[PDB]
Amino acid sequence: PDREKALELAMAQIDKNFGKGSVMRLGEEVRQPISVIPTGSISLDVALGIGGLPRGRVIEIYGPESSGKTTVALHAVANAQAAGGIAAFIDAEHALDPEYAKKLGVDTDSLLVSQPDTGEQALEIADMLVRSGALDIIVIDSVAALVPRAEIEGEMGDSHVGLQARLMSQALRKMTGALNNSGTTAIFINQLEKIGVMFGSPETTTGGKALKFYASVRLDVRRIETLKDGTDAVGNRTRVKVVKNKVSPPFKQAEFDILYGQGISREGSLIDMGVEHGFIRKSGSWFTYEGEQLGQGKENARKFLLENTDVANEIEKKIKEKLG
Ligand SMILES: Nc1ncnc2c1ncn2[C@@H]1O[C@H](COP(=O)(O)OP(=O)(O)O)[C@@H](O)[C@H]1O
Repeated sequence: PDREKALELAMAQIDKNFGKGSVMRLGEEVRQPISVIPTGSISLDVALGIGGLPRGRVIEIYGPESSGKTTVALHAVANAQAAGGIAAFIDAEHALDPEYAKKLGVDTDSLLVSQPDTGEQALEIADMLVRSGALDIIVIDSVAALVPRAEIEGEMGDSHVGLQARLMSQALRKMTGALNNSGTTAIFINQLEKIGVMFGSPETTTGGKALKFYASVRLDVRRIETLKDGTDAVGNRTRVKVVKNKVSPPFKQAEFDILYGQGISREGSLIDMGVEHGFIRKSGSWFTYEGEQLGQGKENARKFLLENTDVANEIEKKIKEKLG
C-alpha cells in the first residue's frame, strides 16, 4: 500500500463528521481514556479494550436469565461507588436483592432505587435524575419491563400497537445528549444469540431497535457452563462477547466465573488471565508465580490470592501493565 494515502485521510473524515470512532480496523490499540469503570473482571476489562466500560455512554447488556448480566451490572456499580460515585437503580422487575449487592461491594444504603409506575415514567425519572450531573452510573433493570402508560392503563395514548419501541427511541434520544455532557454511563439490562446454544435462535430480531443503535457498547452475556466443587453447584462460567464497541474494536471475547452469592471471581479471573500471558506458570498442577508456588488445584489457587491479597494485586498489575 500507498493506497494507505487517501484511506487514512478518509477515515479522518469519517471520524470527523460522524461521531469519533466510526471506522477502525479490528487490529488497533486505541487511545485509552483516563476515566473508565472496571467491570469486575480483568478478562472482560481487556476485551472492552479500555479496561472498563465507557463513561458518558449508554451500554446494553443482554442474554438469557441466569447469565451474568445483573452481577456484571452490580459489579460495574460497586466500583463507581468506590471512587466516590452516586449510582441509581431504576427497577421495573422488582428482583434486586441487597444482601447480594452488598456482598459484591455495593453500598446499598446510598444506592438510589426507583420503582416506576409506567415505562414512560421510568425513563423520565432516569432522565431528569441524570440531567443532575450527580450520578456516575445508572442501571435500568429490564428494557422489556418498561411498559408504555397506554398498554398498562388499558388504553390512553396514540399510534396504537408497537409503541414501547417508540417510547425507547424518543427517550434514548434525549438521554444521549444528557449523558454525553454529564459523564454518566447507563446500563440497560435486556432479558433474552450466544453461539453454542443451538435450537433455532429465538423470534423477531431486536436487541432493542433504538437501543441497538444508541448503545455504544453491547454485551452478549451467556452462561456457557454450570460449575461444581465435588459438593454441589457453586456457580457457573459466563461468556461475554462484545458485539458492539465504538470505543475500541469490537467482537472481543471475555470469559469468567460467577459464584452464587459471591459474584465474579477476580482471583479465578487473574489465574486464567495471568498464565495465558506467561505471567503465571502451570506445571505439575502448580500455578507457581515466578519462583514461588500458589496452589495445587486451581481452586486452592483461587484461594491463595484470596489469602495473599498482596501478591494477587501484583499479578493484576503486571497484566494490565503489559497491555493497557
Ligand atoms: N441472590 C443471589 N444469591 C446467589 N447467587 C446469585 C444471586 N443473584 C444472582 N446470583 C448469581 O448470578 C447468576 C445470574 O446472574 P444475574 O443474577 O446476573 O442474572 P441475569 O444473568 O441478570 O439473569 C446466577 O447463576 C447466580 O450464580
